[PDB]
Parts: sequence; structure tokens; C-alpha cells
Amino acid sequence: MKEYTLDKAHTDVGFKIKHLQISNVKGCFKDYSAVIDFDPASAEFKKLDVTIKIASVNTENQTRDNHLQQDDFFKAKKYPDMTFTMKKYEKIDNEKGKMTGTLTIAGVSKDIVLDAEIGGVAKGKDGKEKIGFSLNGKIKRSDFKFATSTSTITLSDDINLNIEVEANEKE
Amino acid sequence: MKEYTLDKAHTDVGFKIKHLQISNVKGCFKDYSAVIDFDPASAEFKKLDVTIKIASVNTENQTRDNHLQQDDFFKAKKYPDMTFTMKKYEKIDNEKGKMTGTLTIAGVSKDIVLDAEIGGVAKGKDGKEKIGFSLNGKIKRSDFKFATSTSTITLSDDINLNIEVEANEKE
Amino acid sequence: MKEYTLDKAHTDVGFKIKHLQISNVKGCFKDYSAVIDFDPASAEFKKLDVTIKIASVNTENQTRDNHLQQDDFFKAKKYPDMTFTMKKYEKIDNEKGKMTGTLTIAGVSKDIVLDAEIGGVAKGKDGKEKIGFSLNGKIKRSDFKFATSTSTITLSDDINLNIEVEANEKE
Amino acid sequence: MKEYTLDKAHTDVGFKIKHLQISNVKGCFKDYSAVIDFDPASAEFKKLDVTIKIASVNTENQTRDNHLQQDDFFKAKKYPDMTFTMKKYEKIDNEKGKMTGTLTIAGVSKDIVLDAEIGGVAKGKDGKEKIGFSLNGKIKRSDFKFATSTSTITLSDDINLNIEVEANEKE
Repeated sequence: MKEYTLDKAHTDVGFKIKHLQISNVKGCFKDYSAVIDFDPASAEFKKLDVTIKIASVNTENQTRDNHLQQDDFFKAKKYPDMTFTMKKYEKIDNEKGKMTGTLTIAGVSKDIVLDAEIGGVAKGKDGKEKIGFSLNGKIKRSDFKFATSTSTITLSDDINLNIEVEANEKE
Repeated sequence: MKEYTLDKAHTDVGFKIKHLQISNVKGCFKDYSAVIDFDPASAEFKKLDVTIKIASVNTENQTRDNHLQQDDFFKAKKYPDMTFTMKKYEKIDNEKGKMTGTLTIAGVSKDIVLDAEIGGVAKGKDGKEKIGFSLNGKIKRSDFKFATSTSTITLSDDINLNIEVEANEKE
Repeated sequence: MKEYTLDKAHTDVGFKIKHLQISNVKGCFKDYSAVIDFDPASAEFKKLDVTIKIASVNTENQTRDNHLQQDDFFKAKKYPDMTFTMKKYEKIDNEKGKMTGTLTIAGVSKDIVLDAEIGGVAKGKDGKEKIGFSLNGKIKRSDFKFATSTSTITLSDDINLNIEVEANEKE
Repeated sequence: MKEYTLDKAHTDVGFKIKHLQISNVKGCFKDYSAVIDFDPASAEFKKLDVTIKIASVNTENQTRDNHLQQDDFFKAKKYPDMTFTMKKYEKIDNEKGKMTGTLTIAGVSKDIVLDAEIGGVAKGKDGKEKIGFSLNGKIKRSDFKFATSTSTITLSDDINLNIEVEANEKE
């Protein structure tokens, strides 16, 4: 038997433990087109049709973006774009309305409601019209059978849409 | 009715989605004492008694460390230290054995098994003895009623102990 | 050395593995009062004030119900009731409107929006009025600092309100 | 305007909220073979070779069992069986030892340690030998690239092996 004394400098009294953390992935799309018909006299949308190129996704992370294009997500080779088509605008007041339309994600189509909030209807620098509005609403991955492989535990069934638009008159 | 054209520069076609991520918290304790009796002739531990000052925890994050001291964790005001006392060393060979002892976390005591791995038994620079060994084992929070408030979902019931020791002879 | 043969009848080649499962807790309250002012001429609510006795919760499970009354939930000893007070009804059409009001959970008050859906405005068996409507909306535990101890991982930050009302005229 | 009174009998003041629950899946295999060489004189295993038919899995649930056979699990069409081959038995005492062997799950092989606990070495009813022992140990899905598609969040990386054997001498 012999007696020893730690050397605290080359000793580590260590432990490892596993925890879960919840976090929001924030994303946008760099490339999309839209057609916008709005009547400032009555604060009503008449047509809103948007096409978004899945390819142009950006979640501030290059390898996740690529991953989004694959089978277990967007399948961007087969379905390069997502579309929204307005079917009904129901005015609440001049700042607010309920927009109903058809969202199409990888060939699957559902009717969704977005909350329109009109934040500013002006004549511009030059005297041609501008508008600023937001569209907000929650959609369910399950409704669109999006990422069906991924559990609703790992990744939320709920996606929150925040469309912020500034826009100028045509011709 | 009027027609508009997005201004892509002040437009954001955005989304937010919630996901879970698993991660290991790695930690050590800066301040502990130990008594170590080991026989290099037979590669057997004779006594191993460790006291660890909960206060000296370090998980590379100052506010989590403080939080560990509180009611829902260590209760370091009431129970400032954790103790390990060896009860039995069962040799497997000269590199390996099973250590049994009593771990005490905030006044609750359980007998645990650690895997002893002896990685090097030498005479030092000066001709006095040194040893290097590790102790590894998994304990369950539930066995010690540690952090009973915190779900075994958020934070793992399993804690992995990695004690890495270098040590020098006495007097 | 000796050779053996399993006895399959008293042998178990076993394993245990831990998984997560997501589930909806559905609940109602057995005891509540309300005041309801509605104009069938215009399909508008004029007053809607509801008080709910926390004590009367029912999630089809007796010990969870009790648990809901405690500090980490409702604190029903201190705050026996939750209240909703309508502040604004904004008509969309005769079947649909947006209701705004003040919800109060254990002394904390936030303004919420419910989606009113009027499903049937009749004169009854006896020739006195009836109405049937629903109120639906999502509130966040965090907005009300409800169950702050419980992680948004274990238990969803989002609660979905489904109020289904059938109701008869007064006097 | 008109005043109404709830009809509590056809009114539901309801809510829905999502929570996580952790649970152990317990399982065994109905069909396996083994070869067992054990020396009661010295309480040492000499050979332990087990083959398990993946097809014979039973987790007390018929549709989960089928699911286990598929690509995201066992791939039982391609890899119908799992094998264990003892490489080393290291005696601790007559009741206890450390078993080392090669586990093979769907063509991927890793060396694992099981804790042998010998609970009873007798001569039987008839005067021929019997033994009862257990083998226990934890393996990691990740080490075997098992169910790589399934997150370590939904389903634990750790599987706990409990082999309980009763067995009788040969010829």
C-alpha cells in the first residue's frame, strides 16, 4: 500500500449530461414573384398571387438550406416552387382583414387564412402609389404532409408565416 | 383597384419554426479533496475518499453555475459538498477493476460502481511514485432525487462521471 | 468445461429503450358563469363576460386535476377563478367575427382574440330565442406567466381554446 | 340587442394542450439459438454464441413489431438475424464477471461488454447440471448506425440489454 496526493493541475473531476433545448428557426426566401391588386379607396385586396422558388431558401446556414431541398423536405428537383393564390379578402376595417387562399407545397394544396395588417397607404416621393402590409398566419406541416418522416416532436407541426411587403405602383 | 410590384429590397417572405436540439453539458469541479491509497505491487485501491465543493462547479457558463447552487439543483447553502467513499475494489486485471462506493449528493446516499482503468504506474522524475487512472460510470438523478422538479425529458436522468486523476506519492 | 442448452421457456432475450410521445390533453371546466348580449338583427355581440371556477377543471383524470390547482399551475387557493371580458366585436360576416377581450389567469391579464363562428340563430320550441356559437383561439402560457416552472418543451407554450356555446333568451 | 343565458348541458368551455411523455419500450425475441460452454468448477464462461431472428421481435404491439422489420430499423429482409459472439470472459468473483463480445446488428459489428451475474449453479431434479445467469449492458444505436433516420431525441440512443437465461446440460 502507498499514499498519494492528487495533482489538481492534471486532474479533472468531470461529468456529462444530456439536455434538450427548444429554438426557433427563422427563414426567408431570396427569390419569389408576386402579383398585387389593391384598392386604396376601399382598403381591399383584389388579387394576390405569389410564387416562391424553394431553391432560394435561407435559414442563415448553408448546409441546412441544401438539406431542405431533399426528399425529407421540399423535393425541389420535382417541386421547385411554392405558390399562394388569394381566393377571398374579407375586410375587417381599413387596417385589418382576413385573407383566404390556396397554398401549394410540393404539389399538395390547402386553403389557408392569413391576417392582413395594412400598415401604410401613401403617394410616393414621385407622386406614384405605395403600400406596406403584412400577412401572418400559422400552417400545419401535417395538413400539407410536409416532412412526414420528421416527428412532430423534433420539429414543430406549426409553421408561422410572416410576409412583410413594401410595394410600388406599376408601369 | 390598382396594381403594385413588390420592392424586393424592403420585402421579407418569412417563416419561423420550432425545433428541439439535444446537447451534452460537460462540467467539472474546480475544488475537491481526496485521499488515495493504492498498492502498485498488486494494482489494487485500498482507500478512495473524495469530497467535492458543489460551489466550485464549472459548466463553462457563469449564470448556469449559479443556478446549480439553488433549490431545484444542489442546495449548496444547506449541502455545500458531495462525497464519495470507496467500499470495495474488485480487481479485474492490472489495468482494470470495478470500484464500489457511496456517493452522497445533497444528503442522499447511494452505492455506485465506477470502472477503474489504471493508465500508468511509474516512479517519477525524482524517483518518488506516480499513478494515473480514470473512474467512469453512469448515475441516475432519480436514484438521488436530484433536481426532481426538472423532467427526465428536458434533462437526462443519466449523468456520466468521468474522473481523470494524475497523482504523486505523499510526504 | 460443460455444455448447456437454453430452456427457452424460462429464458428471456430482452431489451428496454426510451422514447418520447406527444399527446393532446383535452379539458373543460364543469363550473363557469357568463353574461351574453347578442343582436340577431345584425349578428353582433354586445357584451360577453365569462367567469370560470378553476376548481371545476376536468382533464378526465382525478390526480392531474388536483395538481392543476397547485403553485406550479393555477394557485386556486389564491386565484380561484379565471375571467374573460369582451372589449370589441369586429363583424366579418353573419357567420364569423373577431372577438377581442381581456383574459385573466391567476391575476395576470392579457388581451386576446377569439374567432367567433355563429352556427345558428333560431326561435326555439316555445318561440323564445336561441343561439349557438363557437369561440376559438390560441393563447401562450408565456404571455400569462402560467406554469413558468414547466418547460415549453415538456408542455406546449400554446393552449387552444375551444368554447362551444348553446344558449337561450332571458326572463 | 338581446340577453341570453348559457345552457350548461350543451355548452363546453374547452381547451387542448400538447405535452411530451417519456416511456420505456420493453421487448424480447421469441426465436433465437445459443451455444453455451460454462465451467462450474471455476465459474467461467468458455464460449457464448447467440443468434437471434429479428423476425421474432415482440414489443407487445403487432404493428410496431412489423415496423421494426423495415428500412428505418432492422431491414430483416436483407439482415434476418442478429448475432453475439463471446470473445473474453473476465471473472470478478463466482457470482459476477465482465463478458466481452461482438454484437452484429444488420451487418454492423461492434465489441460490447455485458455484466454477467451468475444466479445459481445446481445439479437438477434428475442429477444433470443446470445454471441460471443474467447478462446486462447498455449499447448505443449510434455505434451500430441503427435507425439513423430516427432522432436521438424521439428514441433514445441507449438500448439496455437484459438477457435472462436458465439452461440445462447437453446430450
